[PDB]
Formats: sequence, C-alpha cells, structure tokens
Amino acid sequence: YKIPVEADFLFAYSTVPGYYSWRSPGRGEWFVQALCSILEEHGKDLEIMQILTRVNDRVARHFESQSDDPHFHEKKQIPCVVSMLTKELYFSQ
Amino acid sequence: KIPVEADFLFAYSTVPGYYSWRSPGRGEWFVQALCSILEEHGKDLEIMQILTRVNDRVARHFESQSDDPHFHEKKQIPCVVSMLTKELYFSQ
Amino acid sequence: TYQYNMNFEKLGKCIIINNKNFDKVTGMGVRNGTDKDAEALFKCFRSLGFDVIVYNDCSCAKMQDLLKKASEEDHTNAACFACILLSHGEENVIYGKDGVTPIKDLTAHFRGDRCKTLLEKPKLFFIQACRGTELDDGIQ
Amino acid sequence: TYQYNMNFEKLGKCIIINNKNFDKVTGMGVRNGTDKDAEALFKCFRSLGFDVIVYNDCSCAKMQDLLKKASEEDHTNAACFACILLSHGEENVIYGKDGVTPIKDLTAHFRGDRCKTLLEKPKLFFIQACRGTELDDGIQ
Repeated sequence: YKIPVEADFLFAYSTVPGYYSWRSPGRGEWFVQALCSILEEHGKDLEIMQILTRVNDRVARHFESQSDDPHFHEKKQIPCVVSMLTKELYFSQ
Repeated sequence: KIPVEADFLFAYSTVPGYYSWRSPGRGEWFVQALCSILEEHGKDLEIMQILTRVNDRVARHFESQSDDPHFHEKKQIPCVVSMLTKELYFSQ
Repeated sequence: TYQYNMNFEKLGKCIIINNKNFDKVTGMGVRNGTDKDAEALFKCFRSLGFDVIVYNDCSCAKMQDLLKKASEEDHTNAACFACILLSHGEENVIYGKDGVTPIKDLTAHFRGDRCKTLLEKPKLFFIQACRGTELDDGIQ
Repeated sequence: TYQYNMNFEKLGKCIIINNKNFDKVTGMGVRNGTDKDAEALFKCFRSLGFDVIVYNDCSCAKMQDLLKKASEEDHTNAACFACILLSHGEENVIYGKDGVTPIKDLTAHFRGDRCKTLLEKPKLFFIQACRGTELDDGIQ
C-alpha cells in the first residue's frame, strides 16, 4: 500500500516558466494581492483549485502594467498551478 | 486584454524527470485511470476534480512488477499544470 | 461567472496522436497497447462530445503541422480544444516516429495572439509519455 | 473519501520567506512592497488556521536549512504544510540574499520518503518570483 514520493505536492507559482512577474508601484505583487483577496473572501469555503483558479482569473483580468518604457508598457501575467494532489483540499469543516 | 498563455491546461501522465508506466498487456496506467474516471464522471465533475481523482487512482491502484530489482515495485504520480481562469465542466 | 461558457454548437475538436512504431534511427521500441489506449480515449472523448480524430505514427513535421492547421481553423462555434499525445518522451519533448519535438512548440500555435477564435476558451493537452528516467520507489 | 482529512489537532505550519534585500554582488535590487505582501499573507494564513512563521532576508544556506529542519519535525498532528516564497527568481531557481538555489532542492525535503509525517498530506508551495525574462504582451 505504497505512496509515490512526489505525490501530494501543489505548486502555485505567480507566473508561468520563462516569464516575468509584476508588482504595482507602491503596493506589492499582483499574484499576492489576488491570492490574499480571494482567501479573505473564500479561503474557508472553496477548494484549493477553485481558489487558485479564481486567482488566475484575477491576475489575468484585473491587472495590466503601466510604464514610460514602451518595452515594459501594458504587459500581462498569468500564474501557473502544478498539482500532484490526490484529493480535494478544503481548509476547514 | 487577455494573457497569451492563459487558459491552457496540461495533464501529464507523470511528473518531470520521471518514467511513465504501462501494465503488461493492458496499456498505460494514466490512460486506464483517465478513461475510467471520465466514463463514470466526465459529465458531472469539474476538470480538476476529475484529474485529481486520476492522480489518486494512479497513485494507489498501481504498482509495477518485474524480475529486475531496479524496476520492481515502482510507483507513479501524474502532474496537472493549470493556467485555467474558470472552472470547466463538460456540459450544459 | 466562474465557469467556462459551454453554450456553443460544438464542444470542440480533439486530436489524438497515437505513436506506436518508431524509426530504428531513433532507437525507440514499439509501444504495445497504445492502440487499445487510443481506442478507449477515442470513446471517452467522443462520449464527452469532442469531434475526435486519431492520427497514427506521426513524424515530427506531421505533429507540428496537425496542430498548426487545427490552430488555424475557425473555432467560433466550439467551446474548447483538446489534444492527446501518446508516445515516447523525455523531459520537455515528445517523440515523433522520426525524432523529438518540443512540447511547447506544439502548444504555442494555440496561444491567445495566434488563435483568436479559442481566446478565453480552454486548450487542453493530455500527455502520455516518459519525462526522463527517474523511478518513484514509493514509501510506507 | 474524496477530500483530504482535516481532522487533526492543527491545520499545520506555514513558513513565509520574505526576501527583500540582496547582496549587491547578486546584481538584484531591493524588492519594494514585499513587506506589505508578507504581512497580508501572514494574516490570511493565520486566519485559515496555520501556525505562521515569517523569516526575512534569508541566505541560501538559511532557506535550505530551515526547510530541511521543518521537514524533520513531527507533523503527525498536522493536516498539511504550506511554504510561501517571496523573492527574486529565474527559471527553476530562487534567490537568497547571497545567490540562487534550486526550487526543487528546497521542496525535495518534503518528499514522501524524507518526511514521513506528511505522507498523504498536502504540501503546498506558493512561489512569488520572476521565472525568466519574457513579457506577456496580451491580446484582444
């Protein structure tokens, strides 16, 4: 009744491989803002993938970079969830 | 404006760096499990629930047999990479 | 609000690449059982509603061409797109019958900027392949 | 039956690594805003039930050591484990104050065979770092 040594990990990355990760001037990282905002609203009632999927959408939609350098102007980001989980994860009940 | 990399999902039969197994005579473990779950639940569970059940079925139900100790009694875990922005049900 | 819109004429296309036999040049053995896998997957995916097509023993150029072409179709009346790859693989690459091609190259055709009629729609890739030669010994 | 068992004396430990300042020889600048992020994350995760600990400006040896040590504690009465990394990064690696260490080497300490008291329990890693140079230009 063996378990794989790599099982039951989940990696929630702020951005996909090869890509930049953004922060809005003054405040902090886009992925963090979103994560905190969804966890505050739903961390105790949604499954971890629902939460992170909502985080994916929030980062994808709500945010877009501004900059006086055209090379960095109006860019976008998408986070990336890697799941090796074997069950659903709720933080409660 | 939408990110060009958004709304992809990759369901890999195994994690990076690892081998992927097939039982003698009856095809790949990940495929067996994926088909078995989709046939039972493909129309009532979200894609991540499905693939998570696939992860569990591969992790538990299967274990290799072999006369070479180096290949004997091994295990596998699949790996889901999601850039999805919504929940995906195959219906309605 | 939280789910992908499935109200489209078609669920979408599912391409299955079923690579069984490999050129001796590559050093890879026949993948027995893969026709049985492809058949079972064809049924499940058809059953979900995908317009499934199965391509067998594709070269690297064939695999790239298939996905490029699929990316160039009009998916306006499709909810989503799926591709299933059955083959030998190593990390980040998959075998055609004649060698290896990067998985990212096959998927890049569907990126937002390059396949506008799947914008905001799920693009699913199911990938059955080795990804290197580590063996999970398990525990307990 | 389909969810992870949460009936444990505690939710578990949440380690936060908040790297803001870097040795000049690394070529990396100060990460402004990261204190605000670490604070907000510490509150969310405390609110969920985690025992949160926040480390700040860690060297590479420190990050490895504290995760190794965490992995060697007794998690028998914890449901899960979480680690949140806030730092600069490049593909597959994360910065300490004095250089770069492979993400996989940090997480490996928690593998099944090496951290038995987290077997069958979720090991969560939230990773906020650059992962290369590319910019998504967007579309539509």
